[PDB]
Amino acid sequence: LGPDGAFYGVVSLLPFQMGQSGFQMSLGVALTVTEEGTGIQVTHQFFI
Amino acid sequence: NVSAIYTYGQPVPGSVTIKCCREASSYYGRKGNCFKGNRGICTNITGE
Ligand SMILES: *[C@@H]1O[C@H](CO)[C@@H](O)[C@H](O)[C@H]1NC(C)=O
Ligand SMILES: *[C@@H]1O[C@H](CO)[C@@H](O)[C@H](O)[C@H]1NC(C)=O
Repeated sequence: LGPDGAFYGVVSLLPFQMGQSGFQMSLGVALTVTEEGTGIQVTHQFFI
Repeated sequence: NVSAIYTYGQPVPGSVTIKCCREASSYYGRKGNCFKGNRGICTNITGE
């Protein structure tokens, strides 16, 4: 990113086994943002 | 462990191909369980 701060993260669910018994009813998603110069990162996790 | 023989006891040169697979669960579909399993992952090998 960089124009103004934005990212459109489309994720394909085809590799995920949607339609079977490998379900836990929960999809854990973690999102981490870093910076070019500083090695600092910010992490944000949640359950869909 | 496959073999093949003529009527009078003769070897048979040729191609022997084996294909093995099945269905996954076939719940019923629609008002039951619409999308389920796959077409069944079918594998295939051939030999001489
Ligand atoms: C964010 O806003 C809407 C809702 O998801 C979407 O249509 C739009 O494309 C998104 N914008 C970006 C820059 O990802
Ligand atoms: C096995 O047979 C199927 C028939 O649809 C074919 O598509 C597949 O390529 C065959 N296996 C190999 C290794 O070629």
